Amino acid sequence: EYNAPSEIKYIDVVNTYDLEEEASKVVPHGGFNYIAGASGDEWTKRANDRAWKHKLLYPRLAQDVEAPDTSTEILGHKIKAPFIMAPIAAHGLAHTTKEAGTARAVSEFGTIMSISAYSGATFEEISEGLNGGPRWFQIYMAKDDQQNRDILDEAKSDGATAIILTADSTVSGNRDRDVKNKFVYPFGMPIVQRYLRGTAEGMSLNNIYGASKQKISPRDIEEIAAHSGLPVFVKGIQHPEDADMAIKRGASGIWVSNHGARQLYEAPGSFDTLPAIAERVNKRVPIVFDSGVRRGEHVAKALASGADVVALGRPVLFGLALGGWQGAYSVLDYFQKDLTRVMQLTGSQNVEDLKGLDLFDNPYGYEY
Amino acid sequence: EYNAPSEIKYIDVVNTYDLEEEASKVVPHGGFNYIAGASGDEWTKRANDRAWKHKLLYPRLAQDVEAPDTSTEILGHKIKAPFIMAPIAAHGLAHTTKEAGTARAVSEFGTIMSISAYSGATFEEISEGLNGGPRWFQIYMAKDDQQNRDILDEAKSDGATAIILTADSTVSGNRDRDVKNKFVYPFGMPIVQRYLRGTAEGMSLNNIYGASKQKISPRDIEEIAAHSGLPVFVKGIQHPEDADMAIKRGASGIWVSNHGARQLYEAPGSFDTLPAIAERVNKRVPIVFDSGVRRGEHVAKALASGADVVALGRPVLFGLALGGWQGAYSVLDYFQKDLTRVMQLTGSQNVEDLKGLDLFDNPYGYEY
Ligand SMILES: Cc1cc2nc3c(=O)[nH]c(=O)nc-3n(C[C@H](O)[C@H](O)[C@H](O)COP(=O)(O)O)c2cc1C
Ligand SMILES: Cc1cc2nc3c(=O)[nH]c(=O)nc-3n(C[C@H](O)[C@H](O)[C@H](O)COP(=O)(O)O)c2cc1C
Repeated sequence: EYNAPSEIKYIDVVNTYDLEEEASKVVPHGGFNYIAGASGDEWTKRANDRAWKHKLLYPRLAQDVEAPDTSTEILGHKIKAPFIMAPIAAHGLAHTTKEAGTARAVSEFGTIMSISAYSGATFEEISEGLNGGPRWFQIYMAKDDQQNRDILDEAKSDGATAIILTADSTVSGNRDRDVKNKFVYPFGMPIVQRYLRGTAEGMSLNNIYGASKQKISPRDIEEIAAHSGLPVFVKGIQHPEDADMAIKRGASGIWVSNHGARQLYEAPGSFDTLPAIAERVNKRVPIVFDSGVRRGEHVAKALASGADVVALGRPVLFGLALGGWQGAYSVLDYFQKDLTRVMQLTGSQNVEDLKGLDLFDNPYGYEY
Repeated sequence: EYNAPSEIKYIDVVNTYDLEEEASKVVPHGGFNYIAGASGDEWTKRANDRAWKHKLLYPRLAQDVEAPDTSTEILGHKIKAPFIMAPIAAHGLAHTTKEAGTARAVSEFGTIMSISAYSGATFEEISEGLNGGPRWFQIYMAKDDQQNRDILDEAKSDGATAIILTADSTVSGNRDRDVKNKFVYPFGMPIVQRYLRGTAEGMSLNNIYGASKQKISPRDIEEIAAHSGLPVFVKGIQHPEDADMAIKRGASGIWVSNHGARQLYEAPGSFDTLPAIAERVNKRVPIVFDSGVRRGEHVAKALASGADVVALGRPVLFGLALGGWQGAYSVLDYFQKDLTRVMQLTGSQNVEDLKGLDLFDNPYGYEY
């Protein structure tokens, strides 16, 4: 019923935008539009991308810099570059090796794998791809407390070193592409099957989101943190008040995100929200930033604006479609090399120097 | 020929402003004006004080807070409240127990003592007051590198766990009170018995800042940062570019200060400089803030604006000025209790919560 790409190969990445059109040629139409699409007419996905032009980098000269070092550390994980893999459902829509292929790319590159609760691969299949590499587990909460305890226990037993509480998808965004394509998952989700009584095959993402917890409160952040004894990130924050609340409720990290514009429509581009959240967090917990990172310049601008790392999403999945783990790896390698150039030209010898950059305010925005 | 007060007692501190007028009816005019005075007509000392009215606290209701905890940690020192003692020369101008008295107050209260290179007490006298309490050593950059090696070794032998490189004093401020009083130190500086070649008493104030390094460079920051084997704070920073330079040169901390307005005249109030510096530092190293902290509200505002801790100066010395005397352990206890009240009224359970406060921008400034 669904013929995902299966080829494994490295790819020469000139830029990540060209990956979308290239992946559209190999991924079945429904699955491709599920990955690529966003809410409404995609104005907020375009805002995620255009937001990068609001704050511009300065080249700096005679900075006494050579061979920049992209390495960093988050929550006692040394990682090769200040980016991690975002939790994304259903990698089998992009490639037959699915989450095992993404996990292999992430572990081979040397950063953190985020596992979606809506993975099409089992923990065992992902663990094989990770080969001991670090992993964080993203929970889409069951309504039943005991199922959450069981899901958290499974993830920590698999070796999770943080929990990502995604709270921005209590209902689906208005994803017009998936509505027009009448898109359903063509395979099961082994980690959350328990609270879908039946199977996730042939279900819409409405009824799967529907089966998850709508009435998430701060108590949920407390209780995940107490049960897991792991640091909890709260993912989907765009308003600084939610960051303050999440920290006061026991979060160990803030994950600034609008879900790649797949949720609330006619909202700001995610990067525009970051400085106000970073100023409110004021160093209390680490910040992960995502939603629209496409270039090394974007990684640099996020760090300059208060993020400790960024999370990568669609570009990595498009690489997986085009080359399996080697194609996904190629995208991670592109971001690392792209950032190294940006570090050299900005006078940045290391990731801490990036955090110290001043940005040029562009009040004209995209058209200039 | 200097009759400092010698009485030891607790004092009922209603506010720290009243401590300045209290003291001078045995408490010598010249030394009082050395402690209290500032550059020019003291407009920038007034600016340090009025800057607190630029950013106002909001009371925050039904915040689920009681028994706030003022404890915090800096460079792995757990301290009772988020304030430390600033490095101040010549405590014997305020009281016969001099730096040993201050050290005993600081150690008994449970925070960090900063030792001025221009202490009138030997390290062994201060050590007796400290009774194993944590201490940081404040240096000036010597022209003679042997003198930099010598004082860094003295620091480490004396159990310092950080070095404070004061940079903002390569020459003296235009301190009109000391000029009009023809003020001379009435005692020696035993710690820096190695620089002044001739006599310490014979050198008034302009010759002592002259015997030290005028030509401080980043390499000075780097060299202290290398010989010390201790974290180095660079003290006197008011411009964000200096904070970025200092960190790139190996500083382990930024100490935002204008030296209590005793140095450059017709400069901003210190608190007005803090947010630009905190934004540029962007979590890379801890920030100590000083110059004008008089109230618990000031400690809260500094933390809300990016400082990890504040340093206290003149109010702790107030064993000296204008009337009948007051300043010590009672002053540290005042600041702790005052901060606890502010925490309760702002909805802050702990020092991290203070770092998340939003402040009201007052564009009308002091006269409102
Ligand atoms: C196909 C797809 C599926 C996603 N599924 C999840 C999910 O299972 N869990 C989650 O927390 N976020 C999910 N997200 C959001 C991502 O974690 C991330 O926020 C987003 O991909 C970032 O935007 P970008 O990829 O355009 O840069 C998904 C995003 C995509 C594109
Ligand atoms: C009497 C006096 C002497 C000082 N001596 C020194 C010094 O030896 N070393 C130094 O780094 N700063 C010195 N300072 C500056 C203090 O460390 C601190 O920045 C200042 O007291 C803070 O301002 P405030 O006390 O008005 O709040 C001195 C300040 C005063 C009032």
